[PDB]
Amino acid sequence: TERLAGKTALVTGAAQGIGKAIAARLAADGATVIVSDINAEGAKAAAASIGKKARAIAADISDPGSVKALFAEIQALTGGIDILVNNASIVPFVAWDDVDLDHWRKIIDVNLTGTFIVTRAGTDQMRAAGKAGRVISIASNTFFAGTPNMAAYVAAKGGVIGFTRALATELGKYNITANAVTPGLIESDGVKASPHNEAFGFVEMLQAMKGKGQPEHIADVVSFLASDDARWITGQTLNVDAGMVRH
Amino acid sequence: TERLAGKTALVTGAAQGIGKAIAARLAADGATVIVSDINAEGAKAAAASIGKKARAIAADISDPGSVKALFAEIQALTGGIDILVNNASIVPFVAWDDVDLDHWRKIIDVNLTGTFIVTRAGTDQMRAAGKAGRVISIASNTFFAGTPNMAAYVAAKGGVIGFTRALATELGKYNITANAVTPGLIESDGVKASPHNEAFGFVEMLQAMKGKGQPEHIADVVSFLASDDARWITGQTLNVDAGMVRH
Amino acid sequence: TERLAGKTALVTGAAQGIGKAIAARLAADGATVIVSDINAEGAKAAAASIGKKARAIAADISDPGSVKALFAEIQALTGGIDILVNNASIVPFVAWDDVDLDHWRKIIDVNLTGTFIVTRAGTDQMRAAGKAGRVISIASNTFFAGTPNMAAYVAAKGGVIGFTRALATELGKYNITANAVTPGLIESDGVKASPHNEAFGFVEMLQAMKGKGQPEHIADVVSFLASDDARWITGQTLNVDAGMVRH
Amino acid sequence: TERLAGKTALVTGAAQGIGKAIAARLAADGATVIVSDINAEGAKAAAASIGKKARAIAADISDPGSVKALFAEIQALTGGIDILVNNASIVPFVAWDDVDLDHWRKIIDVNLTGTFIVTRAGTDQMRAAGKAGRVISIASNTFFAGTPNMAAYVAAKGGVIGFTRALATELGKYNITANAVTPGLIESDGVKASPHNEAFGFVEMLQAMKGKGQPEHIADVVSFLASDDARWITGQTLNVDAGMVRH
Ligand SMILES: NC(=O)c1ccc[n+]([C@@H]2O[C@H](COP(=O)([O-])OP(=O)(O)OC[C@H]3O[C@@H](n4cnc5c(N)ncnc54)[C@H](O)[C@@H]3O)[C@@H](O)[C@H]2O)c1
Ligand SMILES: NC(=O)c1ccc[n+]([C@@H]2O[C@H](COP(=O)([O-])OP(=O)(O)OC[C@H]3O[C@@H](n4cnc5c(N)ncnc54)[C@H](O)[C@@H]3O)[C@@H](O)[C@H]2O)c1
Ligand SMILES: NC(=O)c1ccc[n+]([C@@H]2O[C@H](COP(=O)([O-])OP(=O)(O)OC[C@H]3O[C@@H](n4cnc5c(N)ncnc54)[C@H](O)[C@@H]3O)[C@@H](O)[C@H]2O)c1
Ligand SMILES: NC(=O)c1ccc[n+]([C@@H]2O[C@H](COP(=O)([O-])OP(=O)(O)OC[C@H]3O[C@@H](n4cnc5c(N)ncnc54)[C@H](O)[C@@H]3O)[C@@H](O)[C@H]2O)c1
Ligand SMILES: Cc1ncc2c(c1O)C(=O)OC2
Ligand SMILES: Cc1ncc2c(c1O)C(=O)OC2
Ligand SMILES: Cc1ncc2c(c1O)C(=O)OC2
Ligand SMILES: Cc1ncc2c(c1O)C(=O)OC2
Repeated sequence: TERLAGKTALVTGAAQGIGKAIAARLAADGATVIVSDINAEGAKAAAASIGKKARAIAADISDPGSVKALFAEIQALTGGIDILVNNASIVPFVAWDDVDLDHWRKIIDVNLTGTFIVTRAGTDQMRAAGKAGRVISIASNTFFAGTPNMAAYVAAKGGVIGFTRALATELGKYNITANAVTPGLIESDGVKASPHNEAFGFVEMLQAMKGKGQPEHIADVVSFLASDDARWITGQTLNVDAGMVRH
Repeated sequence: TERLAGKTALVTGAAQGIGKAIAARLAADGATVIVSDINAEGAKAAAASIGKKARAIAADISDPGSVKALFAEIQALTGGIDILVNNASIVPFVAWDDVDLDHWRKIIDVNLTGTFIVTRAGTDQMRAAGKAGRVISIASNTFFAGTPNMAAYVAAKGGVIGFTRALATELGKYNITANAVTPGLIESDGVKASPHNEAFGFVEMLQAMKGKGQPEHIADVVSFLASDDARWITGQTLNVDAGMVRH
Repeated sequence: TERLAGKTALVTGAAQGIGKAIAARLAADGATVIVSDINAEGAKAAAASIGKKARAIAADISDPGSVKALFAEIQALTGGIDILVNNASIVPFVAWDDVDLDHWRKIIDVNLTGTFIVTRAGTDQMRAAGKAGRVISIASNTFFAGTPNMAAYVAAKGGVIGFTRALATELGKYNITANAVTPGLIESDGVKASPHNEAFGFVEMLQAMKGKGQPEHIADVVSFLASDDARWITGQTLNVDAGMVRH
Repeated sequence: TERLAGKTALVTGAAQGIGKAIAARLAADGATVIVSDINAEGAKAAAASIGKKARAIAADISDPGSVKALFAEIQALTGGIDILVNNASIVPFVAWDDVDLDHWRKIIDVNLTGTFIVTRAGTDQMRAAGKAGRVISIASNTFFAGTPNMAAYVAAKGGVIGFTRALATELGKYNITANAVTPGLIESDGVKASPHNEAFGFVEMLQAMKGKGQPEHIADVVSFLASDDARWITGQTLNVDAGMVRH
């Protein structure tokens, strides 16, 4: 019991929403959890709320130097991560005709390229420390649905799934698995503060089970993927959306 | 875990291999487990290997009367199942030119239709007992790979995935989820006694992770799918094959 | 406009609906087309309606003796098929609680097992002649959507996709390709006469493109799959539904 | 004459390889073809290889100014495109430990962001001209396979698939479809000059049908997707790889 005792997990974007919930669950599982977010004040509050097992370290996942500093600090405090959860992203609501190159570049730079930057450093850290590892990246079921008003975001999330599939092949020899989770619409802090909050009616209509998805619905699946129970799973995408789509 | 304390799980085809391991893990999780198999001697041995949480009840999943008797005995003993694992199947090795109608019908009748027979009765039992429930069906990653020497089997397993997707839609309103697992090649009792045993070299070379797949690799994933951690997952297929294919 | 000159194509279930439209297009492409249906009078009428090189031969795809007779007559009339289109199926509307074993068996027997019976005989006929043929099976996008009121049908169509993937592997060495098409809701004769006709409003609203799907939408895709332009495609499923789902 | 008579198709990266083959086939189908490549002299040479129906216009797809100038010229020559084929990309061979941020950014910038830049301008041009349109983007079956030595490329191609699915939803109302093709390994000019040339043994081993994939294998499928026969297909990905993977 406390299956993650002695393990260190980094969760990016963990100041609020799904990321905070993931960090809370991994901490309850026994892990030392690094709560990282570009919002430093938010990260501090999130780590404090989780208690004990959690430490806040601010980072911008799109900034290579910021990420290098993040991992240097983790190495000094813990000896290196065992588990990486790529959760940070911008979740936009943008009409197609408002998707210009500036918007596109920003979404790709954070959501896709930031994910690479963090994964590059994190898996290099696992390997240097001789740790079997787990990479878990939060994508989105919009990749399956073709959801409107998010074109750059859907592209970036498809990139995260592609990256995951290739990464699994590259890292298997190091005993590191790489999987993705595709949440459906979740009632996170960020969604409640955006026009996506108005999408619950349509989404629930398409779900096989009713109710608004919650951050804990995703956190509890990430817990499984971080555990030894998922040791034979790599390169896969697990869709968690009460059945809005079927993968 | 004990997370399944007070729950009842039926595992079909549990005399040996993957089914036995699934039964063993669900019992370790705390469930009362019904070990069912057409091989009554084997079911008895498997239940004895697991201990007091397991009870052997023989059944042929393709025989509606045999299945009715199975569920009547489960109802009398436990008040009804909470969890159904559809694991029973024939795993053939048959060259395409040896796939005649007799062979086709037999594989379809057990692997696909038997799965319906058991699921019909089992989910009706859950509903009658006002139980939230979990249906978990073992398919095969051959559905993704188009593996040779198993044509009727691959068809049947595609049918199980299709059935799972429709069932998730039909049963969501009764708080019952329906998911599938696709194992890759697993060193089960049945595989070891078949020409499929010689596929391990080629499969392991195509895997991202090293090693021959084991029954426990699948059992531990079914544990997750039977748990509350998977409560927001329905209609989905989780591929467990050390990366031979990517889903 | 004559790319199929010299080729012979068999289309099952071709008395009406999608089947007839497929037969009509392949005939326009220049092929000798065998219009086959369990409705013997209907098969004759549709072949006469198409004219060109169309000929009718009645058959029940679920009856191996009937199919044997079908292929004997085809061999005698044409020298054997180059192209097989598995289109015949029963399209039910049945509430889940009305899906009993009798219903399930019938749908699996015709839609899945009938597809095997025809494919067994048809691809054997191709091979006997040394032809680099084409197997194209009509499945359904309900396999992706988990559509309600069709549980046995969705299972059968998943079986057809599984069968297709395995068959591509088995027959590639004989230069025979095997692919599947998944239509969305189509305004066929059969659909117009069923409660499925009422699904058009919901379906069109979920489609990316406007309009009710027509049999010719599917026929024109099957034409491509039967042509040399599709020569490098095998084992694949092409979804044709104006974007209701994304495959 | 000629399915695409009166139509204008732009093919990017068309100086050599698959792009040249696509441009050639669309010209044979009757379209006026804009042969575009970052290699200006290469674009001129390829247009000359096609003949009177081709016009060469140089452009770097990753450069917004270059792409806008490309479309400004097309508008003056033809009144605007009906068909866009996003074919330009870098196809790298790079060991995982050589995948650094500079490499990642370059691949994403050209293969994914360039695809957006061209599609943004191209579909805006279709709409301004009041033309029903077809967008066809060339991805890669590495997205399905998780192919090694190409990690950024696999991510970028996953992005193209995601983008395609969202774009279909955004543009259906304007009667523009958007689909993707995933080629398997193809003996293109570019592959012949790279370490991927050494992959044919392994790839052919996994293929259901034997032989090295050729540019025409892809061109002939793109022809179908550009035609009216594909009018009911949008948001889909068509895999063209002699069965190396099954989609
Ligand atoms: N909520 C949903 O409906 C939904 C659905 C599918 C997928 N997702 C994914 O789940 C993840 C979390 O989503 P959420 O709804 O909880 O988001 P949220 O907006 O509530 O929180 C996102 C967090 O990420 C942080 N962040 C943003 N950019 C960052 C960067 N450059 N570096 C470090 N941190 C950064 C923010 O500060 C914020 O704390 C995201 O990957 C999102 O794409 C969400
Ligand atoms: N082992 C693998 O490589 C592999 C891979 C993918 C999927 N699977 C699936 O996993 C499941 C278990 O596989 P396994 O390798 O452990 O099989 P196995 O051959 O070792 O055991 C199968 C059990 O099912 C029972 N059974 C067969 N027909 C039955 C029927 N009519 N009614 C009741 N019981 C019946 C047998 O008696 C046997 O005890 C099957 O569904 C199989 O299709 C196995
Ligand atoms: N129409 C749709 O919305 C739709 C959607 C997805 C898939 N499909 C598939 O398309 C195919 C054609 O459907 P349709 O709507 O044109 O059907 P339809 O009902 O209009 O026509 C089907 C034809 O098949 C024949 N048939 C039935 N059982 C047969 C058997 N045992 N042997 C030989 N022939 C038999 C019937 O006589 C009929 O002529 C089917 O495979 C169906 O599952 C249809
Ligand atoms: N060849 C394969 O095995 C294979 C497999 C799967 C997918 N693909 C995809 O097919 C497409 C064509 O591949 P190919 O093998 O024919 O490539 P190739 O290398 O032979 O030709 C690529 C062409 O694109 C041009 N190009 C590169 N960057 C450009 C840019 N910034 N702007 C404009 N043009 C640019 C090059 O000048 C070249 O003429 C690519 O999208 C590739 O990813 C190829
Ligand atoms: C189905 C769905 N709807 C809205 C949103 C998402 C989603 O997956 C998402 O990831 O961000 C917003
Ligand atoms: C990859 C693979 N190889 C062999 C077998 C299976 C499989 O999935 C299977 O389910 O039964 C035998
Ligand atoms: C989406 C959808 N709706 C209704 C029907 C089908 C379908 O695919 C089908 O194949 O038969 C009826
Ligand atoms: C299977 C496969 N092998 C090598 C390559 C590709 C591919 O799809 C590709 O797109 O570029 C190189």
